[PDB]
Amino acid sequence: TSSTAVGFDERMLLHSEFEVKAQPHPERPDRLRAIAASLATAGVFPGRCLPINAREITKQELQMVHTSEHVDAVDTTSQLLYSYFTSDTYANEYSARAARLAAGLCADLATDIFTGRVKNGFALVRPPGHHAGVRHAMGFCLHNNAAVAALVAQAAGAKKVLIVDWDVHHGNGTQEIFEQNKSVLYISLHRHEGGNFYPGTGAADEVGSNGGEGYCVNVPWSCGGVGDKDYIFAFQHVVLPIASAFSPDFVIISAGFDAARGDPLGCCDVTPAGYSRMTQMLGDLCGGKMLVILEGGYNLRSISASATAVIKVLLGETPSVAGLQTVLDVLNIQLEFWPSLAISYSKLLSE
Amino acid sequence: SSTAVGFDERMLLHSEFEVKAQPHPERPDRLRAIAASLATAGVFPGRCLPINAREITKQELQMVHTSEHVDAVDTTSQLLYSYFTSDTYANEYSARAARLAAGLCADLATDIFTGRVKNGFALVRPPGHHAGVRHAMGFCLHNNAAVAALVAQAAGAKKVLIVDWDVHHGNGTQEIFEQNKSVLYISLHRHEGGNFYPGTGAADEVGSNGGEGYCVNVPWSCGGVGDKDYIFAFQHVVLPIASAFSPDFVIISAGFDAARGDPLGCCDVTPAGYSRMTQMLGDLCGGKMLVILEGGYNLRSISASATAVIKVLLGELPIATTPSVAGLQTVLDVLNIQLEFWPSLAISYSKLL
Amino acid sequence: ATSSTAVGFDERMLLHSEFEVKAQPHPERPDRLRAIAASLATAGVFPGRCLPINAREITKQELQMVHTSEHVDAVDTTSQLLYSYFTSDTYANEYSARAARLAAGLCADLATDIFTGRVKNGFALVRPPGHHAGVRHAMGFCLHNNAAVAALVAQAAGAKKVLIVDWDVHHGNGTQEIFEQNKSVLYISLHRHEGGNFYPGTGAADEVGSNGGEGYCVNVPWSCGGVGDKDYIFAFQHVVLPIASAFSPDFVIISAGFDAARGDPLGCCDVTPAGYSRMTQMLGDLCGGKMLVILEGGYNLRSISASATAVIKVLLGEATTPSVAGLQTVLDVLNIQLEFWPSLAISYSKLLSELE
Amino acid sequence: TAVGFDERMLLHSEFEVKAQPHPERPDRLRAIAASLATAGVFPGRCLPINAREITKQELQMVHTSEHVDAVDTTSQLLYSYFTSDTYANEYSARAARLAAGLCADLATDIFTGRVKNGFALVRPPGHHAGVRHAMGFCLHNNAAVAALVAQAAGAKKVLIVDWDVHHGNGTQEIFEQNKSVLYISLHRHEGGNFYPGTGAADEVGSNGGEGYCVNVPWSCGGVGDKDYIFAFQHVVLPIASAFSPDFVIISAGFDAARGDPLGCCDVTPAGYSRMTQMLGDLCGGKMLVILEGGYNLRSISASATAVIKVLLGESVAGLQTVLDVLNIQLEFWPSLAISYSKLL
Ligand SMILES: [K+]
Ligand SMILES: [K+]
Ligand SMILES: [K+]
Ligand SMILES: [K+]
Ligand SMILES: [Zn+2]
Ligand SMILES: [Zn+2]
Ligand SMILES: [Zn+2]
Ligand SMILES: [Zn+2]
Repeated sequence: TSSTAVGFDERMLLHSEFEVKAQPHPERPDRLRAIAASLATAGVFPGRCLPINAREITKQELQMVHTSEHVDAVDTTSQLLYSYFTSDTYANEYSARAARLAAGLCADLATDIFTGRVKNGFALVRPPGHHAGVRHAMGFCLHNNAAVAALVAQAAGAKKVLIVDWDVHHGNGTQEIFEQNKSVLYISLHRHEGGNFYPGTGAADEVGSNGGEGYCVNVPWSCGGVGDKDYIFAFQHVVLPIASAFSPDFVIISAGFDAARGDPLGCCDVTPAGYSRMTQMLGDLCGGKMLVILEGGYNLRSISASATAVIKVLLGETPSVAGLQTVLDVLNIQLEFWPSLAISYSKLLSE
Repeated sequence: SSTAVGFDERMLLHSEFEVKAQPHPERPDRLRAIAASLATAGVFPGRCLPINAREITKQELQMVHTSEHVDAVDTTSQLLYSYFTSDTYANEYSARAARLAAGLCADLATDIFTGRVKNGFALVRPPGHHAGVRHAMGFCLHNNAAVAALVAQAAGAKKVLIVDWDVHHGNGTQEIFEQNKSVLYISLHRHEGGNFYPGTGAADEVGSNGGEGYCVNVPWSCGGVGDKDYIFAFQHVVLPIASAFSPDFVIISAGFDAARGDPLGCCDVTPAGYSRMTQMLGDLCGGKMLVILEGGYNLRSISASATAVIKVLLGELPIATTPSVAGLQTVLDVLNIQLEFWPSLAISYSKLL
Repeated sequence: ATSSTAVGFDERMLLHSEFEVKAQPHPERPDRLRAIAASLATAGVFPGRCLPINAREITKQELQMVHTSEHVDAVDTTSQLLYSYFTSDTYANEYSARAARLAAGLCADLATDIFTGRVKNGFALVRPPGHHAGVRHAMGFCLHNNAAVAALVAQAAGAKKVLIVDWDVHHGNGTQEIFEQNKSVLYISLHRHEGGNFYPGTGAADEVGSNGGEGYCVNVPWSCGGVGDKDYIFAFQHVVLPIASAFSPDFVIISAGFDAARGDPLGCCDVTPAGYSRMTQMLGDLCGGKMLVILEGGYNLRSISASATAVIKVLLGEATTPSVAGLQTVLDVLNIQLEFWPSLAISYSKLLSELE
Repeated sequence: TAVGFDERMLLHSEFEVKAQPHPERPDRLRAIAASLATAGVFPGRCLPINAREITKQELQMVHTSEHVDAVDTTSQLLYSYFTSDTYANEYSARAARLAAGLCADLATDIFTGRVKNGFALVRPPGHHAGVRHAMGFCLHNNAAVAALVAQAAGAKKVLIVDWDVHHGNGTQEIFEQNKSVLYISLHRHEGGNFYPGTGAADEVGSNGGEGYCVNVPWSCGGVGDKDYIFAFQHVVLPIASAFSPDFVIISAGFDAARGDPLGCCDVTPAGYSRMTQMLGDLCGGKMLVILEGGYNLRSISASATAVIKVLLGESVAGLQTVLDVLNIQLEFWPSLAISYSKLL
């Protein structure tokens, strides 16, 4: 009831690119191995954290998010030697089961957390999810785990779900899924560089559409490598004020760790202290009840320390000019939708 | 009365996407080169009827393949690229290309058998004869020849002949018809005791249960086989057994990779050899036959060989009369095995000069 | 013998071959050495205008200057299997480990004898090739990185600055990986690239090295196929030789693939023996003709025999306008490498002085 | 009754689909686990053991270090072949380590009385792997590893009964000189032309262990239930009774079954089940049964289930073969005259 659960299963290590290559793919089984070994050594998991049984998600639960076409396509890759949905998104014959285990782990953690069987949880899962849209696998992602968790939670009775995506890349897949949706609030912080950073989506004025306006909040950095001070600042002035006004029943963190110091893809500078602080800050919205789902993150040392710092928080254990400009531009846009941001607006204006 | 040619430019879209050190030999230029050479010869378009190209249906493919196999192939249209085996690729256009290739074969068989046209040539890719009941392999997605055979039977053909002169044994075709006697499968191919791809099709792989003797494998033991050995095997094995079978419908799996200059087959069949082989089979069903493209990887060789074959389908120095020692021994080994199922060969087999 | 050319060769390198029956033969095959050796014998070049050198298997200690212990153990273990695959295109049979070790051994001993002056220069007639093998992995038909081994062996024998020029039509992703952070080794590679749609996909013009290695990997990537002599000569005049002259190496290695040759089925380019001759002679300027030439790729038997004989004649002492695509490649490389080789400003001005 | 199983042994397979697909394939374990599931056990009546990877120290009681190192370096390759017909992929080394670890942990538990008996439902098979060679689809010799692990737990005398349709040339080679292990093999032999062409009738042990390898080489194909039970009551059980073993291992292949495409013999689940009951007389039904070959999916599911039930509760050409064995073996087994007399 007050415990932290970790969702993990070794069959997700079977998803990998087919052979060794001149340029090996950064999304690789060692990511989970390195985190799992560092949680073992710390006594965090196994140990202080509870395991949950790993279940393959059902097609019916996936179709709350994805078309039946996309689910069948992913499943059928199990009969091919290897395949690519896009140039950067691979599958082997074991990838469909891995993806069903990642989504099933997220689904069950989301149910367990929201209905109060456990306090909070970390889905230590592969492949990542937040670039998978309604009908397209891309950006290393096969099914959108975070969006599945949100809809499993809603189905269990959550009216308002918040997703915070601190992966260094914009969650184009998640935003597409909840574009016209206002029972889910999507907040993403990500490198953008005027749209030159992959995937080039998620400009600050991409606020949702057609009745969902205001419920997609993009905080897009104009450069790297952004450090802790800019994330905490954006959390104090954008994330927390909007999240508090929205008042969610359920909180999902899309925790990519590719914004960490040392990541070869993100080239940003967030420390474990930064991830720790952001986790604590989000805890005060739902009294420490939250589902943390692994997305990106590619330096084994960096993601091991950052994931350990985050799970320890689950257990209860002055910005740059670029950062100011991003927050300023976000509040200019979101003020029309979140009037309570005026208070934060006047505090920002005082530098 | 006329000759039909089945063709569609959308089969040109199937190609190997992944960057590989060695370029794949099964490539769109194969069809381009043949189409271009037929156009300048004035044969197609021009003298042949260009039938309408239709995608085959799953239900038609399933009288040969499993439902799982058909869904696997169809799903690759949703992937940038994929592999069924390490040498058998697909890109997002491959499923349509394979449906068109099988669909052209299906409709040519129907039109040829029912008399709408006299004969036809399926200018198609990917090839077909390596795909089995369950699996795509050896560059092949669906088995076009097997599909045309079963479509012909559904239209009333009671006895179908498939003669496969691709340099490789059609393991897929034999696996489909291994236990059938309503289809006679005759394959000539380099074999070298199993050391030539794909390693199947020894002289004694004859069929099973209902089907002993309805798979006839003519396996060469070496690799420079020329026209004289092919004509000799045709005179003494193929035509005698096919005539005893007496088919209602004739299919040629016409690979041209035993042709002089082919880099994979390294044999020495010339356009005169392919021409003469087509004429000989033409005397079985009054010139009515479906010729289906399988392999063949040298652009000049397949162009010259496909034109010669099609000119024979249109009504049009000798090949030597003595076979090589290796060719003669191959024919002896085949007759020794097949005489038990085709007693009519005792006539032939007193070839003992 | 100190003014002689040596040729390293051993018939046990011919036993490495593909055992599995495939529809398509593997282009990396024993006939490659056989054709070159027969052609050198016919031309009176070897034997015996050239000296042989005793073949010796490289040691694990020497290979570990470049490769991990586990990669060396992995390659060696293939000698206990009927056949094996490191990747789908990189095979082994029970003789491969010894063959790879002989190839590196010959390169190591040639590099030692050349740099210390026992012989003037040399040609390593070896297989399997090397420049796709990384610190950790065999791939691209290569088991160990022969050229990287020669470079570190020459460094252990006193060479401070080593130049590797790689004119194989493929980019040497493995050599670049090994020396990515190194500046005591300058790696220059010309290769077809086409924006990454050519194997192995690596080696864009802006991949210049990292950490203190910045500027010490120089990639000349062709945007198209069919590249001929005039583009290679043009890129040597304005990119290769200027940078190599500024670096000023104590030891020169040529990763000599001949798969850019006219007739090669894997490169589909058009370099002639005359182009390989001229590129060898130009590189002779840097070093009084003291260089080690190491066979990498090259798959058409007639083309590799002609080109290898022509190159070895130059070791023995024996069109000026680029394509449009060739000019563009050289311009993009100059624009990148100016940050690290400011003396390319001189070559830039000379280049502009000719049109069009 | 325990059952050793782990789904990571399903990862061992050939690299890609081929014209001639390999008969030793993960489906073999999938068919048995299914037929067991429907009649639950399994799972149900039988205990499940935790799967441990055998260690090198245990494997080296049986195999050379040369062999053990070759097998697990294949996890660093895309795919490999030890011989024409013995493949490995990236996962083969772990699968073979799990199969041996399962057999070893059953052998310790069954002998030390922690359970009456057990079935090791394992892939790849073992009985053709010798001291130095992976061959005949086999990477590590599971039966041999179980016998030596049993002895290390104080079992002084171990019997291995091998009714796979092929001779266990690997097992015999490991134990050719040992008399502490009794190896009895029933196999098709046809004068040395049935794979692997070893295991003639006159091929008893050597030299310290002559008479401790007992080969029953069938004349022909189509061997049926009658011949096998005939040889069990005139050869196996007599020689086994004189031996008096502490631990009994069955190398249970099922490629002598009705419909198998490699054996082409006619044994039925009746024969397998009664063969199992007969050996249960010794040691009171305390056996470790280890899956070897058997390639027709429904036959091996039938026969394996027949066998596991028993552990819970529940002629002319074959004639000469038996007397051929008795002529040879009675010199090393005097008690055989009692069974020889019955012929008659
Ligand atoms: K994000
Ligand atoms: K054929
Ligand atoms: K190069
Ligand atoms: K046996
Ligand atoms: Zn990311
Ligand atoms: Zn072919
Ligand atoms: Zn090359
Ligand atoms: Zn067996």
